[PDB]
Amino acid sequence: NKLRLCQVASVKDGEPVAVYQEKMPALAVYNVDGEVFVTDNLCTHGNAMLTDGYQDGTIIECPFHGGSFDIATGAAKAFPCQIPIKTYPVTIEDGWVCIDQP
Ligand code: FES
Repeated sequence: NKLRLCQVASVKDGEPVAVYQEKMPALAVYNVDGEVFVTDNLCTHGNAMLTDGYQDGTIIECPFHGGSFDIATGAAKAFPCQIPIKTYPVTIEDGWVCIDQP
């Protein structure tokens, strides 16, 4: 069923949270205008973590190359990002950010 990632309270808009859950690839947790989204953290273009880049609303920019993704959709937006980031459907369970065990 569900995997707890981090407390909802820990995720501020503009400051994504790296979560390393033992079943999963590195994960990134975001708050966009008060709502939570979860993506893979490893950039699809290289060896950088998206939680070390720059959130601008629904856009997360990679710390390298100027690449970017849409947090909410997974879309690769700014070049050189081309392969969409994996996203996960999010549930809040008792104050925790959760995703399904996949
Ligand atoms: S490693 Fe993220 S855009 Fe190149």
